[PDB]
This record gives sequence, C-alpha cells and structure tokens, in this order.
Amino acid sequence: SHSVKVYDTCIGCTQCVRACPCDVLEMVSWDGCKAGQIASAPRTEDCIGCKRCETACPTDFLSVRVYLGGETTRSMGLAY
Amino acid sequence: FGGRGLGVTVNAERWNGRHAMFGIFAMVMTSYMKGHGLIPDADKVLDIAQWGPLAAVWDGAGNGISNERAIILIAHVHVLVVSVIAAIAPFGFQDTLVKEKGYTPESPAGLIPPFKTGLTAEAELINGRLAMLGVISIVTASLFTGTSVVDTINLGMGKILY
Amino acid sequence: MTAAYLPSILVPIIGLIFPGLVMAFAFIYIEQDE
Amino acid sequence: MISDTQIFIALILALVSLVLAIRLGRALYQ
Amino acid sequence: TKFPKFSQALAQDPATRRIWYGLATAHDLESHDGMTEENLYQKIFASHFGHLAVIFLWTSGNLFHVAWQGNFEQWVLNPLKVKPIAHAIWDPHFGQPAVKAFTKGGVSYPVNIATSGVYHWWYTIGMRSNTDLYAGSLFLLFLAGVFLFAGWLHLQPKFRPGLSWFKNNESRLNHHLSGLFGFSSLAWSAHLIHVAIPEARGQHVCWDNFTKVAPHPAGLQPFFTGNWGAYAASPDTTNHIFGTSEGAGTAILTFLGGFHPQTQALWLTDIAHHHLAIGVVFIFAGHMYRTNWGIGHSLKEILDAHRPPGGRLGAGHKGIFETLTNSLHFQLGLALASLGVITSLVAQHMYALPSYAFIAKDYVTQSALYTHHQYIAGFLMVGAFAHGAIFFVRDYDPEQNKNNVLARILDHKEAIISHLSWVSLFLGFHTLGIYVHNDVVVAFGTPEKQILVEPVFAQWIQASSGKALYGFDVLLSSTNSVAANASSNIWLPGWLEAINSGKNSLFLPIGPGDFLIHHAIALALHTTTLILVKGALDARGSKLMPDKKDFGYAFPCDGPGRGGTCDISAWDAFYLSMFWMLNTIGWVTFYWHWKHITIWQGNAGQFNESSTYIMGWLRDYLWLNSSPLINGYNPFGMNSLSVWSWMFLFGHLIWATGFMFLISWRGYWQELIETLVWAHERTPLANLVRWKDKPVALSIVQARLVGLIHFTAGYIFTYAAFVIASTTGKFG
Amino acid sequence: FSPVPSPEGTKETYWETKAPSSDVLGIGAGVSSGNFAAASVFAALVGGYCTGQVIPLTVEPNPLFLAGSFLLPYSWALHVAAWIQKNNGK
Amino acid sequence: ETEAKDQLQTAKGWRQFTSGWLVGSVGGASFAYILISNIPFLQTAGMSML
Amino acid sequence: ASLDPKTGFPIQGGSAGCQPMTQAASILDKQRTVLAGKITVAANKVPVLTAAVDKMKTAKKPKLDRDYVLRYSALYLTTLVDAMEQYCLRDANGAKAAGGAGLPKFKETLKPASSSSLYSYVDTVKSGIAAVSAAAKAGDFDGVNKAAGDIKTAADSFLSTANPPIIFN
Ligand code: CLA
Ligand code: CLA
Ligand code: CLA
Ligand code: CLA
Ligand code: CLA
Ligand SMILES: CC1=CCCC(C)(C)[C@H]1/C=C/C(C)=C/C=C/C(C)=C/C=C/C=C(C)/C=C/C=C(C)/C=C/C1=C(C)CCCC1(C)C
Ligand SMILES: CC1=CCCC(C)(C)[C@H]1/C=C/C(C)=C/C=C/C(C)=C/C=C/C=C(C)/C=C/C=C(C)/C=C/C1=C(C)CCCC1(C)C
Ligand code: SF4
Ligand code: SF4
Ligand code: SF4
Repeated sequence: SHSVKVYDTCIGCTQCVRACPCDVLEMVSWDGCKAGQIASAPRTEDCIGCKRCETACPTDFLSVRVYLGGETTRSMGLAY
Repeated sequence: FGGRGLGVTVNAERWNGRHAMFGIFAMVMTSYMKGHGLIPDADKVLDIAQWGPLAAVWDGAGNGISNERAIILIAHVHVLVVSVIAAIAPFGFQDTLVKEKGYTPESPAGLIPPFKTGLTAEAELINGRLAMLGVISIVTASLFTGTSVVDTINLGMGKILY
Repeated sequence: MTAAYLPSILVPIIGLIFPGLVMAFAFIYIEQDE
Repeated sequence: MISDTQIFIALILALVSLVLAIRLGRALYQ
Repeated sequence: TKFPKFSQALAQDPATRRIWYGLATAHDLESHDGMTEENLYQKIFASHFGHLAVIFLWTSGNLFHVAWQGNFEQWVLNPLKVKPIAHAIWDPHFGQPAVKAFTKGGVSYPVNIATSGVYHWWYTIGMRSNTDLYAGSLFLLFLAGVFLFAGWLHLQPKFRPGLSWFKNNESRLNHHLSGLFGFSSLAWSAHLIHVAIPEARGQHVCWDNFTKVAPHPAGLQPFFTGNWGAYAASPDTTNHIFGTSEGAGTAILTFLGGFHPQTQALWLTDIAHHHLAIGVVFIFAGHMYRTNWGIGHSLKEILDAHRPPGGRLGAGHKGIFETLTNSLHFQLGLALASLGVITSLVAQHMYALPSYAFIAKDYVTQSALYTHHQYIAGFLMVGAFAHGAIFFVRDYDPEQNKNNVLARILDHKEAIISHLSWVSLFLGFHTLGIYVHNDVVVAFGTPEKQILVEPVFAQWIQASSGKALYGFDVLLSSTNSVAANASSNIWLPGWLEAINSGKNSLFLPIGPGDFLIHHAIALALHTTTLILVKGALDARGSKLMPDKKDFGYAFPCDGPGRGGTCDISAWDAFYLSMFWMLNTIGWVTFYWHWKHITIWQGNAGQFNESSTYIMGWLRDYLWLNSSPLINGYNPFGMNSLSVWSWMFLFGHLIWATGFMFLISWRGYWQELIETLVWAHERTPLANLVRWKDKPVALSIVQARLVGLIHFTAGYIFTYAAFVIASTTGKFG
Repeated sequence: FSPVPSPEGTKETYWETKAPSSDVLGIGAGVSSGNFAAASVFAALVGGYCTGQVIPLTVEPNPLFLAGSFLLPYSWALHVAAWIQKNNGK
Repeated sequence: ETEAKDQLQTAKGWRQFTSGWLVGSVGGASFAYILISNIPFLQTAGMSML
Repeated sequence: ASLDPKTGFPIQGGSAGCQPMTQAASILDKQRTVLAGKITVAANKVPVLTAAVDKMKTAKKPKLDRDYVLRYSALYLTTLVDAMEQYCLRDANGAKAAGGAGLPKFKETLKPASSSSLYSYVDTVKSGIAAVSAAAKAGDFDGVNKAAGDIKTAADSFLSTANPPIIFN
C-alpha cells in the first residue's frame, strides 16, 4: 500500500479529505490548529496514490504527504 | 523442480540409465552399421540447394553435412519425438519422467541393488549405472587415444562388429 | 575449419534451446508463489 | 591450427568455469 | 509471488510490474529487504569476482574464436593486406549469395571482419601462432575459474571478510598502487622486454626458452652496476621490418619518441621503458599509507588537516574521510568519473599515439576503437554524476558533513547551476549562431562572409609541442629554445619527426571548422554537466519539492499539483542528460570520423571548407558516406556490408521505437490494456487461458527507462553501422 | 554507518588556528623552524644546482644529480613546515 | 495441484489436455503429411487442374 | 600413426596401451611427439610460401615482397629450426633435456644439439633460411622457391629418420 502522512502544520481546512476519491482521509479532533481538527489517514490501503489531497493542501508545504509504496490491486486502480 | 523427480534422484538415475543402455545399443549398432557400409551414400555431402542453410558445416572440403550424419540424426529425431510424446503423454502403466509434485521418491538403490535375474527394476538400475559409466568409458577412451568412437567400440568387443 | 561440425551443433542449441529452456524456467520461477 | 582435441580441452575448462559460475550465482543468490 | 525474494513489496504486487521491477532492482543490493552492511559489502565483493570472470571469459572467447576461426597466422605474415577475422558465421537464414559475400579473409567460410583491433594488439605483444592465442584463451578460462571459485569462497562463513577489512583504506590503496598498478606495470615491462621485444625482432621466446634466452646480450649485469644506459644502446634501426631480425637492435629500454617507421606505432622499447617508469612511480606511491609498521600517512589525518587558513572552504575536508568510506555511491562516482576521463584519454591518445603494429592503417579499426571508447567514456561520466546524485539522496548526512566542501557545494548549489546555465546558453547561442551565420551566408552564395575563427590557442599548443605548420616558433617549434634544447638529446628528434610529418594523427591540422566543433563539444559537455549537476545538487530537495530526499532517487513525480512535477527526480535528470551524452559523443565521433576520413583520402581540405556550416556536415559527411552503407543490399544484389546495412535500419527502428515510450505516456496505455483485458475475458476459446499477473501498462519511470534504452540502443547501432560500413566501403 | 578504521596512531589534525599543530608534520613534529628553514634553503640550492647541471639530459646522466634534483619539490614542503613550526613557537 | 481431473482448469486436467493436444497435433500433422504426399492436387496450390 | 598436416596433433590410435593409466610412453617421448608435431606444422606451411611467390612472379608487374618472405621466415622457418634443434638435443643427451637438468638456463651443462645423428638436416634448414633471406633481398623469385623446397625436403628427411613415437595419450 501507499503511506499517507499528515503533519502538524495542517490547518484543518478539510480540503484534502474532500479531494480524496477513495475515502482514505478523515477528520479527527486536534487542538493544534484554530479549526480544532486535523486530517487522518486510517484507510491508506484504498489510497490509489492520485495525490489529489496534495493539490488541495493550501499549506506552503503539503501537510498531507503521499509516499508511493508497494502496489496492490487496490492501489493500482485495477478493475480487473 | 527437484520435488518432481529431477536432479540427483533415483528417478533420474533410472531414466539416464535407460537412455545409456539404449545409447550403448545405438553406438554398437551404428558401429556395425557403418563398418559394413549399410548406411546408403554415407560419404555423400548434402546440398544446400535441396536442404537449405542448415546443411552447411564449413569443413574446407564439401561445405556441407554428410548424408551419414544426417541419417543418424534423423534416427535420433525419431526417438526424440517418441521421447517428447512419452514425456508429455505417457502410457497408463509407464514410469513417468516428471513425477507428480506430491509423490513418494523411491528409495536410493545404494552401492549395489539386490540382484534379480528377471526383468526387475533392480536389474535395470544395475545395468543402467553400468551403461552410463560405459558411455563415459568409451567417450574418454576415444578422446584420450585419438580414435573415432565407432572404432573404440569395435576395438573393445574384439572387432566382432567389423 | 577444424571442428566445423560444432557451429552447426551449438548455434541452434545456444540460440533456440538455451533461450527456450531458460525462458520456460524463468517463467516458472517468476510465476511460482512458494 | 587448433585441433579438435584442443577445442575439447577448451570446452572442458569452460564447463568447469560454468559449474563454478553456477556455484557463485547460487551463493550470491543465497 | 516470490521472484523478487529481495523485495516483499514487489513480491506481493499482483501485476506484471513485479517482474519488471524485480529485474530492474536486482543489483541495488542496498535496497533489499533486511540488508545489513556486512552482507552488502560481501555480496558486492563476490559479484565483483563474477564481473572479473565475465571479463576473462569474454577475452578467452575472443582469443579462442580468433585461434579457431580467424586468419591470425595468415594476417601476421602480411598485416597490411589481410583483413582480420573475428569469428565465423553459421546462420541458417543466409542465402547462398550471403554465404558467398561473407567468405572474405582468405578462408572458405563466411566470417565477420574484426574491427576490435585485437589482431594488432596480439601481434604487437608477441603472439605469432594460433597455438599461443589458444594458450591465452585457455589461461583466461583457468583465471575465470579461479575468480569464480574465489567469488564462491569469499561467500563461505570462515572466509567472509569483515567490514573492518572492506574499509581498510590504507592497505587497499597501498596494495592497489604498488601491486595492482605498479607491479603489474613492471610485470608488463617484463613481458615486453622478455617476449614482445624479442619477437618483434624475429627471435621466438616462449615459456620453453625464456629462462635460457637473455633479453639483452650483456644481461642484468648493466642493471646491477648502474650502467642503465647500456640498455638503450643500439636501438632498432629505421630499416627494421617488424617481426623479423633485419634492422633489429639490441636495446630493450629507449626514449626515442615518435613512431616505428614501418608499423607507424610507438616503439615497443619506448612502451617497455614507459611501463618500467610508471611501474616504479606507482610502486613508490603505494608506500604512502600507514598499515602495520608505523611509517606512512593516515588518510584521516591528511583530509582533516587540509583546510585553508583563510576560511574560504569552511571546515575544508573534515568529515570527508568518513563520508567517502561509508558511501559506496560516493566511491562509485569518484571511480566512474576517474575511469570516464581515462577511457576518454584512451580514445584520444590511442588514435594520435597508436601502440599496435600496423594499426592506424586499419581505418575501420581506428574508427571503431575511438567511437567505442568515447561512448564508454560518456556512459561512465554520466554514471559518475548519477551515483553522485544517489550519494546525496542516500548516503549524505548533513550533520556529519557540517560546513565541509560538500555542504558548501550544496550551500551555493544555485550559483553553480545558474553559472552552468549561463555558460551552456552562452556557448549554445553563439556556436549555433556562428554556424547558422555560416550556413545562411554560404547558401546566399557568399562563403567569404562566413565567420571563420582560427583555433589559435590550440595551434599555439601544437606549436609548443613542435608543430611547424602554424609558424608560432614557441618552445619545441623554435629550434633555439630552453625546452627544445633540453629534450634534444632524448625524445625530441623522434617527436619532431612524428608531429611535423602529416602521415599520422598526432596533432592533426586544425582550422575554423575545428574551432566551431570544439565549441559545440564545450556546449555539450557543459549542458550534460548542467543537467547532471542540477540533478545531483537538487537530488535532496528543491523549492518545487523540499522533501525530495524522502522519496528516493527514482520516483515518477509528485503529481500534477504545484503546477506539475514531471521529471522532478534526480533519476530524471540522469534520464535527460543521457540524451545530452549521446548528443555530445555524437558530435565528438562525427567530428573525429569526418576529419579522419577526409585526411585518409588525402582530401583534408574538404573537411576544412565544409565543416564550418551545417549543410557541409549533412551532405558531405552523412549523405556522402551513406552510399556504401545503404547499398549493402539493393535489388541488384548484396555484399558483405549488408549486415551493417540491416543494422543501420535496425538502429533507426529501435531509436524511433524509443520515441513511443518517451512521447506517449501511461494513461493512454492503461486504457488500451483495460480494453484488451475485457476482450480476453470475453473471447470464447481464449478465456480458458488466464494470466497469473494482471497486465498493466509500464510505469512512468520504467517507460522513461525503456524509451531511453531504445533511444540509446538505436543511437549506438545506427552509428556503429555507419562508422564501420562507411569506412569499410570507402577504405579511406 | 559502521566504525571506519584508521591506522594506530591516528590523531586529530583539524585546525582553525594560524598554523596547524606540529603533529601534521608527522615524524618532523619536533624539528625546529630554523632547522626546516635552513633545510629548505639548502634543498632549494642543491636541488636547483642538481637539476640545472643535467638539464640537457643525456643517455648517461649522473644518478646523484638526478636524485639530488628531487630536493627542489622537497624544499617547498620544507618551507611550508618551516612556516608551521615558526607559528607554533618551535 | 488438486485431486480432481474432470476440468481443464485443474492441474491434472490441463496435463491431460496437453497430453491429448500433443498426440492429436502430431497425428494431425502426420495425417496432413500423408494426405498431401498421396494427393498431387494437395501438393500444388489447387493449380494441378490448370 | 602420423601427425596431422595442419594442426600437428596425433592422428589415429591404430603393453604400450595408449590409455593414460597403462601408457608406456615416457615424458621424453611425449615431448618428442610435441616437437615433431610442431616440425610437421612448420614444414607443411612451406607450400603456402611457394604458392605466394608464384603469385608474385606471375603478376603484371612483379616484385618480391621482402616483408612477406622475411615475416614468413621469422614465423615458420625459425620455428622449424628451433623445434628440430630441440629434438636433436633430446636425441643426443637423452632425458636431461626433458627437464632432468632443471629449468632451461644458460650453461645448462648438457650435450649440445650438435653431435646428434639428425643434426645434419638442421644444418640444411639453416642454409635454407639464409637462402630465403638472401633471395628476398636480391629480388630473385626462383631463389625463394628452391630454398623453401630445400627446407621442405630436409624437414621430411628429419622426420623419416627420427621415427617419432606418436603419443595419442
Ligand atoms: C563470453 C565470450 C564469448 C562469446 C560472446 C561467444 C560467442 C559465440 N560463440 Mg563461443 N566460446 C567462448 C566464448 C564466447 N563465445 C569460449 C571461451 C569458448 C571456448 C570453450 C567458446 C567456444 C565456442 C564453440 C566451440 C562454439 C562457439 C560458438 C559461438 C557463436 C555462437 C553461440 C554459440 O553456439 O555458443 C556456444 C558456446 C559455448 C558452448 C561456450 C560457452 C561460451 C562462454 C564461455 C559463455 C560465457 C557467457 C558469458 C561470460 C556470460 C553469460 C551470461 C550472459 C547471458 C549475461 C558466438 C559467436 C559457436 C560458433 O563458433 O559458431 C560460429 C561454436 O560452435 N563458442
Ligand atoms: C538465433 C538462432 C536461430 C537459429 C539457429 C534458427 C534456425 C532456423 N530458423 Mg530462425 N529465427 C530466430 C532464431 C533462430 N532460428 C529468431 C530469433 C526469429 C525471430 C526473428 C526467427 C524467425 C524465423 C522464421 C520466421 C523462420 C526461421 C527459420 C529457421 C530455420 C532455417 C530454414 C531451414 O532450413 O528450414 C528447415 C527448418 C526445419 C526443418 C525446422 C526444424 C524444426 C526444429 C529442428 C525442431 C526443434 C524443436 C523445438 C526447438 C523444441 C524447442 C522447445 C523449447 C523448450 C526450446 C532454422 C530451423 C524458417 C523456418 O522455420 O524453417 C521452416 C522460417 O520460416 N526463423
Ligand atoms: C597487490 C595486492 C592486491 C592486488 C593485486 C589486488 C587486486 C584487485 N583487488 Mg584488491 N585488495 C588488496 C590487495 C590487492 N588487490 C588488499 C590488501 C585489500 C584489503 C585492504 C583489498 C581489498 C579489495 C576490495 C574490497 C576489492 C578489491 C578488488 C580488487 C580487484 C579490482 C578489480 C579489477 O579488475 O581491477 C583491475 C584494475 C587494473 C588492472 C588497473 C586499472 C588500470 C587503469 C584503470 C588504467 C590502465 C590502462 C592500461 C593501459 C590497461 C590496458 C589493458 C590493455 C587492454 C591495453 C583486483 C583484482 C575489488 C574486486 O573486484 O574484488 C574482486 C574489490 O571489491 N580489493
Ligand atoms: C533586461 C532584463 C534582464 C536582465 C538584467 C537579466 C539578467 C540576468 N539573466 Mg536573464 N532573462 C531575462 C531578462 C533579464 N535577465 C528574460 C526576459 C528571460 C527570459 C527569456 C531571461 C532568461 C534567462 C536565463 C535562461 C538565464 C538568464 C541569466 C541571467 C544572468 C546572467 C546575465 C546574462 O547572461 O543574461 C542572459 C540573458 C538571457 C539568456 C535572455 C535575454 C533576454 C532578453 C534579451 C532581455 C529582455 C529585455 C527586457 C524585455 C527589457 C524590458 C525593459 C524595458 C521595458 C525598459 C543575469 C542575472 C542566466 C543565469 O542565471 O546565469 C547566471 C541564465 O541562465 N536569464
Ligand atoms: C536541436 C535540438 C535541441 C536544441 C537546440 C536544444 C536547445 C537547448 N537545450 Mg535541449 N534537448 C533536446 C534537443 C535540443 N535542445 C533533446 C532532444 C533533449 C532530450 C530530452 C533535450 C534536453 C535538454 C535538457 C534537459 C536541457 C536542455 C538544455 C538546452 C539548452 C542548451 C543550449 C543552451 O543553453 O543555449 C542554447 C540556446 C539555444 C540553442 C536556443 C536557440 C535560440 C533561438 C532559436 C533564438 C531564435 C529566435 C527566433 C526569432 C524565434 C522565432 C520564433 C517565431 C515564432 C517568431 C538549449 C535551450 C539545457 C538548458 O536549458 O540549459 C540552460 C537543459 O537543462 N535540453
Ligand atoms: C551473469 C552471471 C550470473 C550470476 C552471477 C555470476 C555467476 C557472477 C554471473 C556469471 C556468469 C558466468 C561466468 C557464466 C559462464 C558461463 C559458461 C562458462 C558457460 C560454459 C559452457 C560450456 C559448455 C556447456 C561446454 C560443455 C562441454 C562438454 C559437455 C564436453 C564434454 C566432453 C567432450 C565432448 C570431450 C571430453 C569428454 C566429454 C566430457 C564427453
Ligand atoms: C556529482 C557528485 C556529487 C557528490 C559526489 C561526487 C561523485 C564526487 C560528484 C561527482 C563529481 C564528478 C562526476 C566529477 C567529475 C570531475 C572531473 C571529470 C574532473 C576532471 C578533472 C580534470 C582535470 C583536473 C585535468 C587537469 C589537467 C591538467 C592540470 C593538465 C595540465 C597540463 C599538463 C600536466 C600537460 C599539458 C600542459 C598542462 C595543461 C599544463
Ligand atoms: S488539506 Fe492540507 S491542511 Fe487542509 S486539511 Fe487536508 S491536510 Fe490539513
Ligand atoms: S492520494 Fe488520492 S487517494 Fe490516496 S489519499 Fe491523497 S487523495 Fe485520497
Ligand atoms: S503527468 Fe505523469 S508525471 Fe507528470 S505529473 Fe501527472 S503523473 Fe506525474
């Protein structure tokens, strides 16, 4: 699977989760940012590696970071 | 691979034994066969015009395979097609070259199998080990002494073949 | 040429049997799981 | 010129080199 | 599911990508699962012994195939007229016209004519018969077996070297300088003095008589008295016929200089004295480092103490010792940069100063050897920068390298890269502009208007070495000079004869075309360096991707965000610079080959007038010399250049096929493949057969590599077919 | 990544002072700066003389003048050592 | 490897299929050889009538 | 029973059993068949020179190639003499030339190649080398041809009186 990380520079804008086509990311409560929430990745096995979450990230360096790793049928986007 | 009867197994020992007994027969038979000139047009060099570029050899004289060598090769091709058909589609009773993955490997014969005068497996293995050694003995004897392998076969048996 | 028979004997073996056999074995090894 | 026996000696030594190559490749592969 | 046994991430991939990536990552032992440093260095050691053996099997094969199928004994009788045979052809696809067309070389069978020069090398070093070429082939088969057994043996538990052994820098340097470089150069002098020198003079010396045949008539008594100049007395006369006793001297060590007048090669006594000098020098250099007896240098102490007190290098080389030793990629990069420069020296010095008898009249061999070693040079130099990029990504620790030369190179990475960008642009704009100026003016019927700039600096260098063509009267060219007077008694008479004579490639005449092409090569070397340096320096990060190090050396991209990040990895700058390497070695070998074929005709002025504009390069080099090559077969027959005629088209095909992988990218191909997966599953009588691995399109990085390989292979095969067939067909 | 070995007796030679410590001179660490400066001038004169007397090189050069001609580059390292020793108070 | 051989998509069944395919293919090739050798029209491309 | 014309190896096997364990041949006899085979190769390459000189003479403008004649002499004629001298050495002194006195060295302290019954043929071949070179300098095509023929007769005579044992081994 791919490995998806969220760094503590996340402002909790929820945009990376909305971008996610594969329900990899979700919002959890976090007191670090003003929004009271940070992104989380409890479903990186469904991560295809599209990196749409990275594009939606408005932080200077993407708080969400996809690291392409081992490929599976799910992470390869194979309908066969 | 090894779990199918391939490698240094008694199945391989038996199969190479069968091939070496046949090979000793074939070497004796071709020695007798070309000693009396019973291979037709043995020296006749095959023409590339009929057979194509597979017939070329590059020997300075003739530049082609001889008819004798082609005939022995065609005999070998006959038993190779038998070999492939027996390997992939064996008989119901025949021993198979590639044993099923889950099989019981036959016990190794040891230094000497028990002697049975009939058409037994033990007799096959003894003769097969002797014939494989015999193939090495003739091939080395011919190599060492600078004689044709047909000639050393004839010399060992006291020139009975020719 | 001395041993002129050897190019006729080896070039088809090395050029057809060798790849065929090693491709067959390589195919079996890459596909196999255990 | 090279004899057929000389070519056979070269083929023997290259077979010994092939066996040592197999043994090194199996050792490197573990 | 178990083929990449070194990679569980690939061995669980259900696609065809697993096979490709397991094949492509096989030799990257550092990335293998559960890899310790002990096991890494011990597998590299054993696989280095396997490379040693492959080289020896390759050399034994060349010797065996020439001893068996070549015409070496016919060639050594008459080396200027007989064409050397590489090996015979047994091809069952040949027609009888093809069999007849390849039956040259004085033999009765089809053959390839050797362009490798091995006949000239084996002739020069002593080999006379097929029996000793075969004996060399046998000895190399034995050595290949010895090094295969050594590779297996040093994988055995008691014989496994420790990491302390693998990083003993001082003992390895002492032994490689004094034993591997120096003593084997000294032993090579012994081979020349004991074997090659007597057999160049007609006297056979083999293992059968070499302990009872003295190389010198006096014989090891002048050496053990200090009367060393007695070994230079009575050199080979100018009447010497190589291989025979007529005109032969008795000297075994000389500094005559220039070339043997018949073979047009360097004197073998000069070569024997060269390896004796360079041997003693390297042996002395191999006593530099401290190993076990308290004398010598510690490499750590030398590197730590070389920080200039002005502070301009920062901490200097503090910590460079550890970085080098711990980083196999830093070592590979130093080794490959060093080796790439040498094989460029090999290419440049072997055409201008040939060492082999009757080569430099084998124009095909000279062209093939130069082209071969320059392409090897470009590959080694690009790989050196590649492994410097891999070093920065994988092995470079900034904390261990604080304010070093390495940190301070990264600190000004933008000054380095922007000034390489400037010099590349500078040279490119002007060199192309002058070339286009020349093309436009010549096209407009005004060749005089061409901007032709004389290569005065290089001509001054030629004159400084004694060329009298330009009338500089500098150093050696001036008869009454300190430099000229000093070498007059030793090497200058021969060198002046060699340089001034126009029969050799030593300091070939240079004019405006030479200037323009040298500037083109400067643009190419600077631009390949720009791409490679930009890749190495930005390997660990950039403004576009700050955390690039975390992704590795070879990754596809960071996605379409931040504007687009295609070809952002350091591997992708290797990929892009590989085209620039091919382009520069193209410019170098096109220049070398065109200048040499024009000189070899006796028509050097045709290069002098046509090389200053690009249509001269197109019509007078590529189009004019294509005609023997592309007529290797036609509807009127074929000749022995048909194979190069077929290879030339084959190179054009591979090269163009590479464009498919480089222009068309993955999403198109994955959508094709999904329709093929549908079609196979829906086709009756065919859906009985199922793939074990799901067919996927090639990866982004993999297709860049596949297109690069196809581009490169097409480049090599096209040019090799051209440089060999045009020179063979023309013979001049 | 693993301990990198160095020969026994390897000591620290990194310096940021005016001159390196005399330990960078190895076996010449105890030589006075006057002794290096005099050896440096002596080596420069004898090396330059021995070099000069065999500038037209013959097939019979004097081996002592060849060996003595090696003192000219050796004199360079000698005066660098002289500078290091004077700036260490030696 | 499974005990059942009644289907092609089994190890034993595909081995039986391969066995049959070899015997059939060599026999069919032989049958074609016998027929073409015996019949002159088959030796030509259908131009024997012409 | 004889030595191959080109490769020079033993040709046919034809208690003095040829097989290695039972071989009755000495290492001296095996060295003698090696030397005799080398003599055979060098002597059988004399027709090649004769053919080349005939091609040179029948050309439209004929010139003797001193380089070819001298290089052939250096490659084969000098080799033929050295092989014959070694056979004479082994015939005269005996086992000592086979390594019985040690490594080949100066002052080997063994009976010379001269004083051998077969040495006179070696003198004939040495005269042939001198004639081949003298004719090549002179430009005399016929001289090279006859001189090579003299060498060929001498080498064949050497082998006939030598009666070398052929060790197939
Ligand atoms: C590695 C160098 C090398 C190369 C490139 C070749 C190339 C060739 N050889 Mg071989 N050969 C070599 C060494 C080599 N030879 C050596 C050292 C010997 C002495 C034993 C021979 C003996 C030999 C014979 C007797 C014949 C050839 C022939 C041929 C030709 C057809 C191929 C064939 O039948 O191979 C057969 C070759 C062998 C059975 C010997 C093994 C060759 C080497 C030792 C293998 C080394 C492999 C390499 C180092 C790495 C392998 C891995 C690689 C795939 C990455 C071809 C031109 C045939 C020929 O001339 O036709 C025109 C032929 O009949 N070769
Ligand atoms: C590199 C080595 C090599 C060699 C030695 C050959 C040899 C041959 N090829 Mg070539 N071929 C090769 C590579 C090679 N091929 C490659 C790489 C390609 C693709 C570009 C081709 C494409 C090609 C075509 C398109 C044709 C040939 C043909 C031929 C045959 C020559 C014509 C003749 O006399 O017909 C006489 C030929 C025969 C009587 C056929 C003999 C059949 C053999 C002996 C049976 C072998 C059993 C098989 C190998 C089992 C292997 C199983 C596997 C595990 C290895 C001959 C068998 C022609 C042909 O097939 O001939 C009919 C032909 O039409 N070849
Ligand atoms: C005298 C002692 C000695 C010698 C001879 C060697 C020799 C070698 N060692 Mg070393 N080694 C030694 C002691 C020694 N070792 C010690 C003491 C240690 C422990 C501290 C090591 C530790 C060590 C390691 C860890 C490794 C080696 C390796 C090697 C091999 C280098 C690969 C190669 O082919 O380069 C050959 C290089 C040359 C012949 C010189 C290069 C010539 C330059 C580049 C240009 C000259 C061009 C010239 C004209 C040549 C022309 C050729 C002709 C065609 C014209 C080489 C055989 C490596 C290897 O491959 O393992 C087997 C390796 O990994 N060694
Ligand atoms: C007049 C404005 C200007 C100035 C002062 C510079 C200054 C510099 N540029 Mg250039 N550059 C400019 C415009 C300018 N740039 C433009 C418009 C482009 C896009 C084509 C570039 C592209 C560019 C590259 C690609 C490179 C530089 C480099 C450099 C540096 C080396 C000097 C050199 O060789 O120039 C070289 C100049 C060029 C290659 C392009 C010239 C572009 C035209 C001629 C100038 C534009 C005129 C502008 C419209 C004036 C309008 C003002 C008017 C309204 C009053 C230096 C910092 C090099 C560097 O980093 O080396 C240290 C380098 O590699 N520049
Ligand atoms: C003929 C083919 C060609 C040409 C000319 C170039 C040109 C260049 N390449 Mg490219 N490249 C090519 C093929 C080519 N490449 C290929 C096939 C590859 C493989 C992918 C690469 C990969 C590559 C990389 C990876 C790099 C380059 C770099 C460079 C520059 C190197 C020379 C330089 O710095 O200044 C020379 C400048 C020129 C030759 C430009 C010509 C000047 C123009 C034509 C002025 C004309 C004005 C005119 C009025 C325009 C009319 C337009 C009309 C519509 C009005 C330059 C822009 C490097 C770079 O940018 O360094 C700074 C770099 O990093 N190239
Ligand atoms: C890339 C590669 C992979 C893994 C890592 C690696 C190991 C380091 C590397 C090395 C690869 C290497 C080094 C590969 C080396 C490959 C080699 C050397 C192959 C040699 C093959 C020789 C053959 C088959 C000759 C057989 C002769 C015969 C049967 C003659 C027999 C006989 C005749 C007729 C006469 C005598 C009697 C008999 C015995 C009867
Ligand atoms: C990218 C990368 C990252 C970090 C790690 C890394 C691997 C190290 C690195 C790679 C770096 C790489 C790949 C570096 C490549 C570096 C290269 C190729 C350096 C070339 C150096 C050549 C020199 C200094 C020639 C000097 C000639 C002279 C002085 C001749 C003098 C003369 C003589 C004697 C004779 C003639 C007269 C004159 C002219 C006077
Ligand atoms: S987008 Fe970047 S910032 Fe907005 S939530 Fe997802 S991670 Fe946190
Ligand atoms: S990569 Fe595509 S899938 Fe994986 S997390 Fe970012 S958005 Fe969701
Ligand atoms: S195009 Fe291919 S490479 Fe360029 S960004 Fe999108 S994915 Fe990465």
